[PDB]
Amino acid sequence: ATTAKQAEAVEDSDINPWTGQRHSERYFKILKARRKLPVNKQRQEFLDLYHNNQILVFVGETGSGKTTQIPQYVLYDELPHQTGKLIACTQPRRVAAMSVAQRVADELDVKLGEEVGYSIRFENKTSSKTLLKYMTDGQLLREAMHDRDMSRYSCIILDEAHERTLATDILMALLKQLSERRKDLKIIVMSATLDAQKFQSYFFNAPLLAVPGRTHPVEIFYTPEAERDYVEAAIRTVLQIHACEPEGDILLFLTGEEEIEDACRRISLEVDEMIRESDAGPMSVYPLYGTLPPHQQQRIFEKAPQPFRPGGRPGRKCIVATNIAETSLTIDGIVYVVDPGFSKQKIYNPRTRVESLLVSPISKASAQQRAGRAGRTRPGKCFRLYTEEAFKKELIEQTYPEILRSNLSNTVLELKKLGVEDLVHFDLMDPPAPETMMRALEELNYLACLDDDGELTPLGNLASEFPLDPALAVMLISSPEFYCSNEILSITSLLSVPQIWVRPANARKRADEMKAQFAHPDGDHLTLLNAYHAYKGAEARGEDMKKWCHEHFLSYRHLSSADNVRAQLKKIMETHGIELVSTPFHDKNYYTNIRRALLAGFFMQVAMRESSNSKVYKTVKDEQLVLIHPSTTVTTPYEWVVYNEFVLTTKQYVRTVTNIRPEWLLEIAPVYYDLSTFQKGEIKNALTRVAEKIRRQQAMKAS
Ligand SMILES: Nc1ncnc2c1ncn2[C@@H]1O[C@H](COP(=O)(O)OP(=O)(O)O)[C@@H](O)[C@H]1O
Ligand code: BEF
Ligand SMILES: [Cl-]
Ligand SMILES: [Cl-]
Ligand SMILES: [Cl-]
Ligand SMILES: [Cl-]
Ligand SMILES: [Mg+2]
Repeated sequence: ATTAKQAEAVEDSDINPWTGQRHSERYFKILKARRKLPVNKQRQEFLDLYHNNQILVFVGETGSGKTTQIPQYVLYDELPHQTGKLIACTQPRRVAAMSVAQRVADELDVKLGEEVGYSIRFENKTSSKTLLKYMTDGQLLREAMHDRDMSRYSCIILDEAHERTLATDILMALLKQLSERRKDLKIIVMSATLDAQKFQSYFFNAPLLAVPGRTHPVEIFYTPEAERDYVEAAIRTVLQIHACEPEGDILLFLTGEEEIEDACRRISLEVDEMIRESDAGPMSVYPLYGTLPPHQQQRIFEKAPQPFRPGGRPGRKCIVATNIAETSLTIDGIVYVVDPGFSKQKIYNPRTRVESLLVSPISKASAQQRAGRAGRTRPGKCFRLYTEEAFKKELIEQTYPEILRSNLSNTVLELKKLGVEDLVHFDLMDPPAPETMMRALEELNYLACLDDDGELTPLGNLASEFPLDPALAVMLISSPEFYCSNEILSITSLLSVPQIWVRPANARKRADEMKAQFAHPDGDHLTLLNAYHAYKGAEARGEDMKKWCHEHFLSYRHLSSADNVRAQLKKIMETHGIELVSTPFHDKNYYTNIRRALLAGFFMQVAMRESSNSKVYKTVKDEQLVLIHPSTTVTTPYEWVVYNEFVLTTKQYVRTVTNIRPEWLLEIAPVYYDLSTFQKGEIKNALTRVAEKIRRQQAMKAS
């Protein structure tokens, strides 16, 4: 009922309608600038759509005014309805939510934390006055876990929806479901780099509002030939920009903390050289990555240094960041973007059930976002450190959905916590294949994380609290019953990261020698345990651990990761009251306890020797024929083994293997190894003979 014209008349008022205070002069300067933005040209057109459709897809160039202006339009449109509900707008990163919340607070001439606020994990900058809240996807999902209808919100705006992250996809599915339940909820989906028709079609053929035009141009430059060392090329480019180009700050995208710190060091040294030798201007260098404290991350916004003298070469700021700065941000002063074209992206190893990070080429959408960090408040330039043909033909359009690159059992437990009942038909934008989902559900049911009705069990609920493959979580939770929760804590942590063994082709012998120091003849899990213990022991002596790992042919990266994970898991166990126990090393049962404890998590990954006449084993699951992997430390594999990994190469192997006793299977997983209903075959026969041996032995003793 209220038009863009009426709203504009209210915005022009001397009085702030939200607070009753006089509007400041800064407010009016900002308003004057705001009304020149592309999106403004279609405000009414937006309102119309917003009025006549529950869900709409909104696309417009980077910097066109989506994130700052659309929620304010909605704000002016919504609150006469007296609903007492909020408008939510989700950003990919916390620094983005905070930054844009401060900006919009400025635009509305209110205090941040009051009428405009933000919500991120560990910090809720909102109050009773809050009408518009910027938050992360994850935060909104965490709220959705306690409020399935999301009753606090009248409108939810999924920003940067092109980022197919786990949180984004799950949110989109939940919201698509909820839109059928709540007709008083509005949903806006927006991005500059979106597959519009895909998203429209997904949201019940929602309408599209497409806004043309850029505030400022961004000139794109490509390299004439490919260059392998992207770090050196990036540093060289930054230095050349500082030496030759006019005033303007630089945003360089790199892939990780260590790389970024090293690059910052090198850049700073070279800059010092240029200064003392060639009258170059000063340049401040800011690292930016996720493990930095958020308020320390906000340091990237401070002003570049002044020139050394009047008429001197410009002072400059250089931000060296991960894709934490790829979207959403307006860093005023930025003129140059340097895009090497790489980022750390999640991969999932289905044989080891391990999620890790791999430096990979970015998508076209990501490149466009990165470039879009410039051309917001002034013209910009983007130096892509790759050829135009490599952009046009080698880069994928959109990054593959994270849900298809993640541990699906984990995701399933999370979805159960979110109130999702039918997972087989859960309408994701890009669902895993029905068989993959069925496999996850099957495994979780056997692990007793889901009951036979498919409902979450207390064990499943507790397991979901751990950043682990659910089998590992169940193993850890169960470990106090085997009197070895410290060792299982360690082993779980190690099994949550990639292989720690390093075996270069030119030094394999030496590698083997070092590995021999940790080798346990009864199990690879125990060898892992030993390696970790040696690592911590060397660390306690105060040794250089990068050096130590290098000389022992162990991965410092993965061991360090596992150590951090262990700390986290320990904290969680202590929070939920799980006992942290160790059996004295010289106890007769010390190793048998641990070997038994493995079966609480891996009773479904067990293999039986076919004959004494051969070295072939058959897996309990799917009856596969395998060999024990030749990298094992198990010198004489038992008739029964537990294994971590199925390996398919020239031959079929099981890798990371520990000797077990068959009676342990019947004791520890009696429901799975229920012989009255177990599959007929040689494995069932062997287990039947084991059970009968135990029975005969007990009947005789009882007599
Ligand atoms: N913190 C800020 N400082 C200065 N100008 C800003 C700031 N945030 C936004 N702007 C101006 O408003 C424009 C729109 O920003 P935004 O709404 O974030 O665009 P989009 O979400 O479409 O990328 C920017 O291009 C810039 O001109
Ligand atoms: F599309 Be914008 F840069 F958030
Ligand atoms: Cl974040
Ligand atoms: Cl967060
Ligand atoms: Cl600094
Ligand atoms: Cl990061
Ligand atoms: Mg935006």
